[PDB]
Amino acid sequence: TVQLSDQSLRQLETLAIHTAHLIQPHGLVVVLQEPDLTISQISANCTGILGRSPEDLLGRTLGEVFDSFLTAGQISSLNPSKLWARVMDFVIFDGVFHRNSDGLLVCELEPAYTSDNLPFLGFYHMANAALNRLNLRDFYDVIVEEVRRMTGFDRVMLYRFDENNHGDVIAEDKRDDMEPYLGLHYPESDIPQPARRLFIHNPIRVIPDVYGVAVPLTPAVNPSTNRAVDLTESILRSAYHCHLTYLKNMGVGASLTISLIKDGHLWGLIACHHQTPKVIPFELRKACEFFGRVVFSNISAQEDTETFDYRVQLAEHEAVLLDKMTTAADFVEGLTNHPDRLLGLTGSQGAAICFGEKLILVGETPDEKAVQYLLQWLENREVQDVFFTSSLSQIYPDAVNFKSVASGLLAIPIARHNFLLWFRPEVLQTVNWGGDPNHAYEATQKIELHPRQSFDLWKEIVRLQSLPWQSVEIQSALALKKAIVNLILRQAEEHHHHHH
Amino acid sequence: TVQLSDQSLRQLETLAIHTAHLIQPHGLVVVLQEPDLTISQISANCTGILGRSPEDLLGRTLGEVFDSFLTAGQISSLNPSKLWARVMDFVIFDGVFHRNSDGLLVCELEPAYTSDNLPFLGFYHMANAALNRLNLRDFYDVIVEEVRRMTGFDRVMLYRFDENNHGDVIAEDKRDDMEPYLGLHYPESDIPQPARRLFIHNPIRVIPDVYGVAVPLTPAVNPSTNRAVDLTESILRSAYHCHLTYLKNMGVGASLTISLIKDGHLWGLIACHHQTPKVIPFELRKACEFFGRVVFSNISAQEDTETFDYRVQLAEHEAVLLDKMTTAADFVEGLTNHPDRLLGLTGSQGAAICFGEKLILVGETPDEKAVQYLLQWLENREVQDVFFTSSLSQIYPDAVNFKSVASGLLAIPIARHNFLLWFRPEVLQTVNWGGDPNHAYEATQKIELHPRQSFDLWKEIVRLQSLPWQSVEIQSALALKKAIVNLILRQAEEHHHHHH
Ligand SMILES: *[C@H](C)[C@H]1/C(=C/c2[nH]c(/C=C3N=C(/C=C4\NC(=O)C(CC)=C4C)C(C)=C\3CCC(=O)O)c(CCC(=O)O)c2C)NC(=O)[C@@H]1C
Ligand SMILES: *[C@H](C)[C@H]1/C(=C/c2[nH]c(/C=C3N=C(/C=C4\NC(=O)C(CC)=C4C)C(C)=C\3CCC(=O)O)c(CCC(=O)O)c2C)NC(=O)[C@@H]1C
Repeated sequence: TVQLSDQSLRQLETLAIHTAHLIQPHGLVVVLQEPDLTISQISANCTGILGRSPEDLLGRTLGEVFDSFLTAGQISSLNPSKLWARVMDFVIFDGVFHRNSDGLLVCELEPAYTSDNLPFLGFYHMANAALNRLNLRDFYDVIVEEVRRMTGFDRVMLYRFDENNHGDVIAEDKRDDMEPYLGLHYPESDIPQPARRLFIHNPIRVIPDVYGVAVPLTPAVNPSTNRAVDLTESILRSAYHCHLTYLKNMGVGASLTISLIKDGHLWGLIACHHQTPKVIPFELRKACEFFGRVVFSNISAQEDTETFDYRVQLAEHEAVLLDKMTTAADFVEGLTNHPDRLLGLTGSQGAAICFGEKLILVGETPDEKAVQYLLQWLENREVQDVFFTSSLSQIYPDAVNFKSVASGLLAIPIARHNFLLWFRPEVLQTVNWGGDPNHAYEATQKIELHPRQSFDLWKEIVRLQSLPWQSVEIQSALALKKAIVNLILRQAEEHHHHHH
Repeated sequence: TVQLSDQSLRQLETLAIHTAHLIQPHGLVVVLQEPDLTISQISANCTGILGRSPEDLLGRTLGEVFDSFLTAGQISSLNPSKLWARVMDFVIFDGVFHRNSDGLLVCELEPAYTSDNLPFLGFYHMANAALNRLNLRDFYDVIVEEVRRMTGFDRVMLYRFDENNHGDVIAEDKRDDMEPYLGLHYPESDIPQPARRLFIHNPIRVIPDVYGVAVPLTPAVNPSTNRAVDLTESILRSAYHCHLTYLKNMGVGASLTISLIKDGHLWGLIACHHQTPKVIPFELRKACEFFGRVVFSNISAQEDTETFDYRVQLAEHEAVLLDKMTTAADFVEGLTNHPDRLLGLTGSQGAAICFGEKLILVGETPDEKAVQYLLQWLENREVQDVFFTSSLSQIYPDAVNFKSVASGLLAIPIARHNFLLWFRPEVLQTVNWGGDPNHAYEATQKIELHPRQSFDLWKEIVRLQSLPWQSVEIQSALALKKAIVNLILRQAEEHHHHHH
């Protein structure tokens, strides 16, 4: 169980979903050798929809298997383009070209339905009206609602990954008869690393039919490159079976997933579900993204500005401390006479200054002997860099007896034996999981992972834990350490004299 | 002259400013072998400031040449750190570590002045107040003013690269006695490609003394890697001499340059100049960037939203056309009865529909025979993709006689012989250059480039040229072509029947 859990986690992080050679059944995939546009490989479903199989096809080229009206960046202008064939029966595709990271042309023919197109005044009309009409919550809700408006989906949500790559549904529009996922929290193993890295490279993933059986590329390997073909940028690649199994027991027949990138990292996803299978054409997908992205630009801007705002809060405290410190006598005197500021510097409720032989406690701290034993623990463990923890109990067992006052500890050293300590109380935090995280998935045994069946609200109460240490707060704490080091250095050179 | 101009341009794009091995004189550079932190190479200026040269130093390690209070991502926590040495004389540095793209540790010791620090309430106090107190112009001016406030610089500007990588000073704060550069336009050769690619990787470049003579790394090559060391991420690397020569005749003794990135491309620069040499410490630099970046996040958001807004303008036109087209008889009938919409679709003043045997002109066009000869020119040149030009004169010489009505031409083909054309009139555009662009630089001859001496306003009048074709307008034009192709395809399958 514990061992099975362990390597099953290691199996998730390493999955090769991109080197899988199976395509969704509704559309055709071909990989083109050139200059010529010869068909080296093709999906097996061509038999059922074209009529000419990997007998008649393969190396007969795109030229005249299809009709229409090795290149380079011209692919962009070709995306999408109408390709059609007559086989007695008239099929019309919208083809989308791309080149792999390996550097070979894949063409993905989706059945085109749009001979007649669009809602009133385009896919954008209503959505733009809402965006202009203007807080972060407003942005969150506009995405999911106006995307659900454009699309016709049973459920549309905004899924935001946290610092541990878990995720939360932070916004949702849905039919009123469906049970809400708003505010549910999900394990990181649901969207494992290989799936997340895909969304840095592939901004859209659509699955019009979950129950559709994936057909294999023939041959499974590329004849030229001597490898499986990388379908990371692939529209028609079939999602890993486990994820399909995951969507089935959640009750989803179709999905559209658009990823949101901040500063080149996966911030989150616009996640769309349908109970029934559904056609989401290319132009619609591309529309939902362009909108999603514009609002996200504004989301990114806001959270950036809120981040800068908190940084200046802590910057005021620092300055007040740096001013009162230098100008007063012992720097320790300056720090202690302004508790409010010392505590605010890192968003904490208590602190301790251990310098030379004097030990000063400020605010809500553990009692002196307790902090003094902690300081010895800090010394015994040879802390040189910078130490913080949101749950001191679980690394310092004795800390359980003052978890009320110091479940959190930020500890910064100032040379040998000297420390600055900030303390934080236990704050009970309730997490609302989408299902029991103790069985986030299940492994059978030859390791075989299977997704969980229930996703019903499962309330956790997190204990023996403070608020988490934000990075701006730790940097602030080091800004003080550096200002203190500045003063020791100022003294040092005040006692230095030149030459003779 | 013309040949000299040509290869001198080719020399600029290929310069290896990053593989130069010369460092600025005020600070020390060392490259550390490890595990050990041995000094493999070091700047020659150590003699003049440490007292121990590449005799006493080299392989004596950072350990005890310096005092303080091969790693990995711990470099971040070490940046910056106080390093000091006593050599009878007490020097105090602020060291900043980084690892190359080649993967080796470079340590850059800047003389530390800040034993006593900061303005009131930190480097941010005033700047944050302005940002919250809230259009793009507002953002532009807040950057340059509040940066000039924080810094004490003689001139601070916002430099924005255009589509051709030329640039414009779009915002500026300066002493009132200095001649303004606001609104001046500069050649792309001033910030050549190698300099631009540097700012994707290195967000800050500071030169506290332009006149300071660069000292060489000894040895010039790294002994382990067998190459010159890549100083792209280097603080203390000396800017290429030509750029220093460029700053001298502009009258700049010191500069600080912070780059602004949108969606992973170089949008622009916060460019700071001082007439006199100036010390800009690390913490100040890092402050100016963090602020600059926060406001830029809001800039990026705004221009993104203005981009989306124009896209919806054109999206309305398209929809109106797609609606009136299909439902009416000949699609050409629908398009022609709504000239306003057809012209607005691509922001143009006239158009022509050439389909089958009928040729319809709309709005301000060249006369029929002229457009008909143009259509033959379009046919004779075998246009298959999509053709546009902001100056039709210079590719179609005869177009000079109707430059008043069609200096600009967007031309989209709909299968064989059929075209959609949009026309745009000559609009006189005046460019205000910072100096005569005809002598943007000068080459002597063994090619030796030298920067220009004058940067005084040089007014250009651009002729025979329309407004430039934006990408949203071209895509819009193709959205119509695709909707027309949809209708031909709809007919095609309306005449198709199944089986027997
Ligand atoms: C299989 C045993 C394990 C597993 C693997 C896995 N997951 C994915 C992909 C996704 N998971 C999500 C998750 C959600 N979307 C939601 O709307 C919600 C809550 C309502 C959740 C939790 C998403 C969005 C994706 C990808 C986007 C998409 O729809 O495709 C993959 C992807 C594989 C691929 O080939 O693309 C894999 C292999 N998931 C599990 O739960 C098991 C632990
Ligand atoms: C030399 C013959 C050619 C040349 C080379 C060159 N330029 C640069 C770097 C920069 N150029 C700019 C330009 C401006 N900054 C401004 O404020 C203004 C107007 C007021 C201009 C035009 C900038 C900002 C930089 C870099 C930033 C910095 O300050 O360092 C390089 C860089 C080399 C390096 O090693 O970093 C080189 C080689 N410039 C010319 O004009 C000649 C054509």
